Amino acid sequence: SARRAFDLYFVLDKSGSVANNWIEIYNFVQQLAERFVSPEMRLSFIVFSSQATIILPLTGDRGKISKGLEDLKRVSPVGETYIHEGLKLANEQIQKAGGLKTSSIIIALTDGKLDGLVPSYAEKEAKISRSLGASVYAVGVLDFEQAQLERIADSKEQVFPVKGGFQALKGIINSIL
Ligand SMILES: [Cl-]
Ligand SMILES: [Mg+2]
Repeated sequence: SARRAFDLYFVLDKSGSVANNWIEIYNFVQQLAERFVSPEMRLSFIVFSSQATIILPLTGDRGKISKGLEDLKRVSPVGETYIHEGLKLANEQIQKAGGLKTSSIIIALTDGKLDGLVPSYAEKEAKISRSLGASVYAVGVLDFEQAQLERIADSKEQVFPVKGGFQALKGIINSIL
């Protein structure tokens, strides 16, 4: 089919710094998983704090997606911000699904407040994402670090604030196309 199939990987920050704004991260994902969820699309739900976890493996089944959203709702944000581990679990599923032979999109929800080695590990891991043929988007939360999100996303054009709401979602939907 001329219609391009898309694999969407949500890499969600569940650290302590976003604990009071976790509803904003869930709302964005819940809105995106229904407003722009055409057939032949597949989604994955990944969260990260001090450890990364695949809450929803890559699937297009509407039932498992719905149950993945229910699991995101019960998430208790706490811990460090190891976004490279979250990106790494997306890269593992991308390579498994076919790597360069897939059309994979990574959407990271975070405040970009990284510490220690995570800035370099996150930038390196995102380059692995781009080497696998994936397009990386960064959706900033709270008073997010714009410069940090630009060094992770493909460009400043792929960095958007979550406060933009439906307009920001639409901008990301039009950007994916
Ligand atoms: Cl934190
Ligand atoms: Mg954080």
